[PDB]
Amino acid sequence: KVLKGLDAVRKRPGMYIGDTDDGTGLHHMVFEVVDNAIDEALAGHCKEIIVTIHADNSVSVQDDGRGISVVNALSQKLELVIQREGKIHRQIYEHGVPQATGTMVRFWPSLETFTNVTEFEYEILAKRLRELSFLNSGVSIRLRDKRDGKEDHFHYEGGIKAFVEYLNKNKTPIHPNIFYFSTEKDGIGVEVALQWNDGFQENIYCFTNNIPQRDGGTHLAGFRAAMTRTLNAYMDKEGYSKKAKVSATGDDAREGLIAVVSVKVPDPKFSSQTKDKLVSSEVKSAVEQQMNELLAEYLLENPTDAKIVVGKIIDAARAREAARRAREMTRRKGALDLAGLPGKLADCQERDPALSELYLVEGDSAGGSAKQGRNRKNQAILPLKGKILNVEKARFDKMLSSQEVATLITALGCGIGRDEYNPDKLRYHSIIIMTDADVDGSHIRTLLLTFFYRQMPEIVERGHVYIAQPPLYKVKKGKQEQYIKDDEAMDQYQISIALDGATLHTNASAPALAGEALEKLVSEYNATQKMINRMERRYPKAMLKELIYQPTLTEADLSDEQTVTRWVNALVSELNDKEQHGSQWKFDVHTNAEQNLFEPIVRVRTHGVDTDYPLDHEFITGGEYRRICTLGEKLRGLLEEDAFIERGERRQPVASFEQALDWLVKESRRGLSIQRYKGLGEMNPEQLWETTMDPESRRMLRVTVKDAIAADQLFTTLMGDAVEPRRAFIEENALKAANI
DNA sequence: TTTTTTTTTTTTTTTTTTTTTTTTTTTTTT
DNA sequence: AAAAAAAAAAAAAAAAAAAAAAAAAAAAAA
Repeated sequence: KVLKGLDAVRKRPGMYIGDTDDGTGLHHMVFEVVDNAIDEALAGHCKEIIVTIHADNSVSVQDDGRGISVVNALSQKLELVIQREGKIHRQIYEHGVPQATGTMVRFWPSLETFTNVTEFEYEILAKRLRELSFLNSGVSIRLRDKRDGKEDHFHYEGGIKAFVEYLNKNKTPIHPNIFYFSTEKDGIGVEVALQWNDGFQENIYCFTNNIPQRDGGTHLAGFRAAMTRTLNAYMDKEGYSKKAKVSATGDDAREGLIAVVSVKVPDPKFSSQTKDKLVSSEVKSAVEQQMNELLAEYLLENPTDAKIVVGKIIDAARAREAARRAREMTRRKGALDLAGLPGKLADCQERDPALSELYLVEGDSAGGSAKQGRNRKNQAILPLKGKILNVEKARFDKMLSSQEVATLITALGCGIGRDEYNPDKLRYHSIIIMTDADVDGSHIRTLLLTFFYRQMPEIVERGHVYIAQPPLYKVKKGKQEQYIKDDEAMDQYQISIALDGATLHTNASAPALAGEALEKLVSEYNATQKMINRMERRYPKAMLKELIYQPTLTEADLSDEQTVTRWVNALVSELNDKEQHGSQWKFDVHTNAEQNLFEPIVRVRTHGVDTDYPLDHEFITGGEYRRICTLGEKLRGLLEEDAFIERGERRQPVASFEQALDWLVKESRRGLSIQRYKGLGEMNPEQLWETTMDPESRRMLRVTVKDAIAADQLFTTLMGDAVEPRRAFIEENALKAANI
């Protein structure tokens, strides 16, 4: 029982602990023990964790809590001495084989499993322990490197303030005070800290239950939104912006910012098993509210620092203003005066171009949805009418449509005629093509790009044209919510939910596989399945799927006639056993006298139609078979007889990776609910503001021309009158997609 | 100071138009 | 002869208007 699990862990140590070649497994074991010690300490029982690095390639972690397995299997020895109630009890585990106020565990890593990294780099351990000391306020950590004689004492009662001070010790902080708080509201404990510096670089560090988040997350978005809102409100109230004659925006307060954000959710939800991005919906609101209150309170309390921060922000805003191109003010449509603009236009209030935007939307319903949710000061909306003229196919004199005339009038380039064209009189220096997220939205985007590239080439060159990316799907699982752009992102999200909070055990008594390793296995499986589906015309799906689990057939096996017969006979017998349809599989071997190779053939009789699928020499080294062999080598022995999986409460014995994946997906899609938006008229205006109108949470794309000649050729082929180059291009791309 | 006709509800009855995309023909224009 | 331009077949994206039927307020003719 226990020995089976220990041997299972010992067979594939990289699956459980991580890649041992780079020494990451040893560091992972040390951090696991330190994490257990910190978990004991968080219950208010331990206060010192003396981590000693010995000279015999071993490390011991002391604990002072209440006190009294992957680590036992990989470790060749374990020294567990529990000092409880005035008693000392010693137990020694040797490869998980036992021989008979916390503990010191002096684990011995087995040199067989780990390769190329024996000794521990104490700088990495020191960095991680210092980070944990900052995160865990009032928790002493003692590093003791005995081999080199060095020692250290990481102990900071401030915590996040100490983290900010450590980050800013080498840099030049701009003001002495450090904003901080550790308020907790409805269980979402939030800790934030701030200190600007003269480096004009942004560095915001995010943590979630003492786990770093590389790619930000909901806490990062809430922090940024709260900071921008509070600083803008302070600027507007005190009137420093009017004296500066410039409006501060995002990426100016954030410029030259050092901050740390730490959260502790009871049930966190991440985008993947790497936990590099938090996607928990509830975390944003608490961070936003606490920042909105307390940062404003700090600004009121510290007017000396507020002046310096406002001065730096004004300097950044002045630099950004100076970087802009020369321009002039322009009349805007208003209640008193219309200035000869279209009725459908909903113009803004800011007369200055380069502080205004135009959203080109697909219709009147999307127009109303965007008009209800926007910023009236900056953003203007010009709703089109469905699909517009293809100016490439159409004549120049055919451009007398109300749709294109409305677009020409609002931009006021006067591009009609090719005589009054003047991009210097452009009314908006940010033209945004906010079409629907669906296929016809993409087509209308292409038509608008043709209009802008052909009729207004300098507007595209100067970078005024932008593309919005509104979401197509909204997915909800009770409290959780997300916005998804494409079906590929939908598939990735479905995989992430399937692997969310689930454990796979090779044996009945064995530990769970690592989340990263399981994600890599599932990614390999999905890639191979996609390749097999692409190969479905050439060969049957059943034979290709069965080739994964069979032994690999190398070129040396081809020369031996008996080996090929045994291999193909085993393959066909396995196919016949696992057959749920009327297909009848039979084997044959064809002998080439030229090359002395006995190639196999797998005859099939499906639906009464007999067919032969010879696996020639090309297929053995055809590239796809290499991928099949690699996945087979990965998946030979990841499922014993008593394998099972779990998703927390529920359990399921399994016998194949297909069964486990299907069960995981089926449990993923239990509470799921997808809302597909068939254009912006189906989104609420608040949803439009959150996703793709707010500059804080915007995701745009500048249209640029890398090559003029290649762009012209592509436009003429895809959008010209001649159909044959278009058909050839589409067929070539279809074949390219079908092939690797 | 007085008629008269015009706007607005909210349920009813009615219709109308503009583009994309590919073959194939028919005009018409040189 | 030759090129260019318009129309129509079928699925897609967009939208536009005319009147009844009461009350009650403007905003001009008289």
